[PDB]
Formats: sequence, C-alpha cells, structure tokens
Amino acid sequence: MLFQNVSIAGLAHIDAPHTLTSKEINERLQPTYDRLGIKTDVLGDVAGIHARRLWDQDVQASDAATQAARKALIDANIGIEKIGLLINTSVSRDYLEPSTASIVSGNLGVSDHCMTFDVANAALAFINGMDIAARMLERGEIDYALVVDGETANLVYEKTLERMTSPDVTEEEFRNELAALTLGCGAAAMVMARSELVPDAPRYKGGVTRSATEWNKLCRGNLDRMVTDTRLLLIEGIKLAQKTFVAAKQVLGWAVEELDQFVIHQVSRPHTAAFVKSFGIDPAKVMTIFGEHGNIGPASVPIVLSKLKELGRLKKGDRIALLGIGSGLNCSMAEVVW
Amino acid sequence: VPRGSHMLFQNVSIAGLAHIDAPHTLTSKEINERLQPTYDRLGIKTDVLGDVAGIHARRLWDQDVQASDAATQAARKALIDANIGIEKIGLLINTSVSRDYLEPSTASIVSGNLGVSDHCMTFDVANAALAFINGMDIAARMLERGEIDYALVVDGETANLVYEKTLERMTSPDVTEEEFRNELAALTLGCGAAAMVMARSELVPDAPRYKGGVTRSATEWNKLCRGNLDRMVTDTRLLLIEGIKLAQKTFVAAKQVLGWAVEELDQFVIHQVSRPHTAAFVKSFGIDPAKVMTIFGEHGNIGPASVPIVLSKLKELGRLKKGDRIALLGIGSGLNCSMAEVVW
Repeated sequence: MLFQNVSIAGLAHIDAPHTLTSKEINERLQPTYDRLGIKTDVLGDVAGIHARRLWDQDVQASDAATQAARKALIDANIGIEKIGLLINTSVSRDYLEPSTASIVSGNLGVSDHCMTFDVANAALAFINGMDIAARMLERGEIDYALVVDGETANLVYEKTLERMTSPDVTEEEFRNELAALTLGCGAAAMVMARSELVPDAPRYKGGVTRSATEWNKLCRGNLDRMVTDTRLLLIEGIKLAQKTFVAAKQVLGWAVEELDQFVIHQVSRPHTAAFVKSFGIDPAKVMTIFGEHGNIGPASVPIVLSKLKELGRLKKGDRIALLGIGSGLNCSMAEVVW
Repeated sequence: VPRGSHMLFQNVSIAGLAHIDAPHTLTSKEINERLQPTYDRLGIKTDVLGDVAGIHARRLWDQDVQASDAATQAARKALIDANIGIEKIGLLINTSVSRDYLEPSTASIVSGNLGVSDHCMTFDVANAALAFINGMDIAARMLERGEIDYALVVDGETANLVYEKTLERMTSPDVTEEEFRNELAALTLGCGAAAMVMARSELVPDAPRYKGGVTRSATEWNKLCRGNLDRMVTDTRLLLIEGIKLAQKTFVAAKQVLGWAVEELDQFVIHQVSRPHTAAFVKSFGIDPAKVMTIFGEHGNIGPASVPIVLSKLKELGRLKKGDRIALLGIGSGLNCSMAEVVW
C-alpha cells in the first residue's frame, strides 16, 4: 500500500544572502515595544529566532526556486530534458496566473512533455508535492520529477515593519502580526525518480495526513501581511498531530525509537519543543535551522533534509520522518528510507 | 493482442457535478458606454468586446464574495447531485485562479465551511485555466489506487476586482493605447463556480467514467498572460498563434493515447478565451461546431471553472446520454494544453 518504486534522486537548497538579525529588528521596533509595555524580546527570547535571511531586491519566488532546481539537477546528475513533471509548492507566488511552476520551467528550459503546476497548502505543500509526484512516478507516467519551492519574505518584512513603527499602531494588531517577523527566505528543490533508474538512492515511502480545517482562520498570510493566533495554533496543531501519529503507527508501522531522524517543519522554538515532548522524540534526532533562518514555510522540511544530506548525517538504511503541521490546519507525516 | 492501459485511469467515475452562475449581469454595452471617451480618444470605432471578442455580458458577484464562498456554494450543490454527505469525502482540491490568501489554501477554507472530516486531505492546485483538469487527475490517481472513496474538486472565480480596477485604468484620460490593448482581455473574464464529486466506480456503477488524458507544454511562452487580483495583461495575438501550435502537438498525443478521432467524440467541452480563438481552434482540428457548447457570450471566460461549468450545464440541459464520449480540452496560460476524456 505504501510507495514501492519511488526514490529521491537529488536534493538541494539555497540560503538567501542577506542577514537581518533580530537585534537589528528590535532596534527598529523598540519605541513601539515600550509604548505597548512589551518588555520581553518576543523574537529572540520567546520565539527563538535570532536572524533570518532576505533575498536581494527584486528576487521573485520563481528566481529562487529556479536556483534551487538547477542545483538539485546537478545533485541528481541529470539534465532538465529528463524531467517529466515540475511542481512548485511555495506559498510565495509571482502571479495568480500563470503558475509559478511554468515560470521556473521556462527558466530551466523543460521539454514540451513536461507537466507543470503549483500546489498550495501552507507549510505542508512540499510533502503534498512529493506525494503527487510519487503517484505519477509509481504509475509510470514520468521517470523524474522536480518539486521546487522558493519563498520570499522581503515584502512582508518591509511592510510589517513600516506598519509597526508608525506611532499610531495598536496592540491586538501587534501580537497578531508578530509571527510575520519569524518568516525567512530560502529555497529548495528535489528530484524524485523511479527507483529502477537510481539504485542506491533514498526511497520515499509516502505517509499519512489528518486535518482540522475548522481552524483555517488561525494563520492568514498574504504578500505583505501575516496574521496568526500563535497560542491556539500550537495547541490545536499538536492535538491534530496526535491523530496523525496514530495513523502513522498503523500505516507506516512507526514507533518513535525506531526512527533515525525527524525532519520537522518549524514555527517557533517553543512549538518545536512542545511537539518533541508530546511524542517523546529524542531532541537529538531533530535538526533545527529556525534560529538563524526562521520559518521558510513549505521549503523548511526539504531545506533541512538537504542540509542533513550535505552534512553527512544520513547513512544508508536510516529511517527518516518528515513531519509538519501546516495552516489549515493540516498535519502530514511521511517516511524516507535513506 | 494484449494491450496496456496507456496509463489512463481505470474505475474512476464522476458521481456528481454542479455549477453556480454569479447573480449580477454586466453587459458589454454598459462597459462600452464607460469606455466610449477612451475609445474615441484612441480612434477605436469597432466594438472590440461584443463584435471582436464576442462577449455580450458577464456575471459578477457582490463585492464581498470570496473565491472560497463561490466554491463552497458549488460544492454543496455537487454533493446533492452525488447524493452523498460531506463525511464521505476523503480529498478536496481547490483549483481556482482566484485565492482568498497565499496561506492557507482556499481548499482548507472551503473544507471548513463544508465540515469535512479529519481524514479529509485538502490542498490547492494552480495552473491557470487547466487546473480543474489537473485536480481531477490528482483525485483520479488516488481513487484508482483505492486510497479514498470520494473526492471533491472545487473552483470559485471572482473577477469583480479586475473589472473595477481595469475599468478605472482604461477610463483614465492618460491611458496609452499600449496599456489599453494589454488590459483589454480582462474585460472578457467572468465570475462563476463549479464543483465535481469523483468516486471509485464500484460505488457508482452507472456514473460517467473519467479516463484522464494527455498534456503538452510550451513554457517558453509563460509571459503571454499574467494576472493578479486586480489586473490581467494578455498578448491575445500570440496566445492565439502559440496556443494553436501547442494544441496541435497535444492532439497528436491524444490520438496516440486516447485513440481520438474528432468525428467519434460526442461533445467537446473547450476552455474559451474568445469567440475568434475558439473558432480558430475548432477550424484547426475539424471539430463540428454543433458539438461545442459555449457560455462565453453571456458569461465570459470563467478561468479553470469554465470546463466544469460547461459540462454541468450540458448535464442539466439534458444534452448528455449514456455512452457519449466527451472531450475536455483547453489551452491555459503557461502555456499548457490538456485533453482528457469522460465517457458518460
């Protein structure tokens, strides 16, 4: 019932080049903090984000995804002519029409057989994109797929910061919009393939999803604004994950001790610590880049997986859980055997 | 001689289908009256909406209707058509161009409105006017595998804002001829919504079967039509030329995998961008225009909802019979072209 012949041929990530530290942001927001009587460092100390990266001026989501895709093609040692499907999974998008995938695909020079489209599902979309690609691979529709994701937070920072340094900004608004300053830029891409083409490549098994769509108002993001009930998002997200983990026990045969790495989408340091404690996950098996890069939306999971690969942390046979709670609320859990 | 499936979908059916027509009519005559001083300044003497593009009216929602609201209205009607409750739905995919937010998916909001169960998988697909077909295929792969029993594919489009802002821009005393021509196709869009319930065929033995189909792309043309919530710029001339070239490629694939010959299909449900573009398409492939229902004249171009709205109207009008082979065809910005078959 799980995927039998679906592999990961290549994986890459791109770190955005400009550092914006929380110290620097705080220097700018300090007058407003004081007026609200905030007092704590809600970014560095509470959320646990000390920096994030921003792109150069005028870098679009498609530019970032293209850079990651070129690097993933090199990692897979294949040319773009082999790609039969390119799915863009980012929250950021160039336009409503056409798909950002078509723009990345044009940049890369895909063939006329290549099917492309975007999937949107907040932070879980890269996993959805992997599942969608796996189903096509398993059925023999394509041999290789690219799943790409470029996130830009430049505008949300610029706008939120303006809309927070106006003296006349208010306090409900303030806490509602704080989570926007935990976002970061970055990009990732993955080449997936039919297993008989790539012996020795990691195997993607697929996984489980549960949802709690009654909570779809808890985090609403646009190009220039994100509004988020952080507290409620944490509790309801972890309750949802409890259902999903029960599901994963049954269909994936999961037991926490037997998994070798947990690659977890991160919203905040406390959210992550709550999640880890809830499931009794060894925190050593959880790589985190949130402190320096913040929340890179649906690129977070593959950027961390790529970093684990580049560091030499993954060995043959390792059982790797990809986990995340996405705005929706949705929770997806999936396995890769390295 | 043993033959394979050609990777077409097996045992996937259409259990229910519905559309919503938006309530307010905006005529091209009214639009022309507003644009008249600009037409006169630019020397435009023909009715480029009514006579050239072939659109006499389009429907609009109220200002406060979101994509998710339109989609939910369609989904409720589709569930009734399938005679199933929302608790049977294991997948819901929203395919619209219009979006409530970047995050979360419009799908999650439609799903919350409808009250889907905690087993329901949801997400959005975006692919300009072909996304509903992408949605059907994604759902089909899951239903064929037997992972779910029923899926909803939903799409609500709202063009209110693009009308309001485009008309403001085009009535500016300073609008240039170039920007006027660039924005003109935005005045051919319309609001509306569609939804479809798909199911494993074992559950609905006498329902229409969805076979899937083929796609080809020409992504070097991804700049030809670009749209955001308040503006759409379109190179209509090149969309015509490159779109037809791409459809010819896709038609070759459809012959090979679907075994299509135009004379053997009973209906063609074609995504429409304009009357002359449709006429060129039909003429290019030798399609019988009597088998092509059009709503463009009175509803305009409803984006990815166009194909399912027209299929739903065909069903409602009593134009579809058991055994009819229905071609779903379209060229969408990208450029992409997809061709798929439903056997009624």
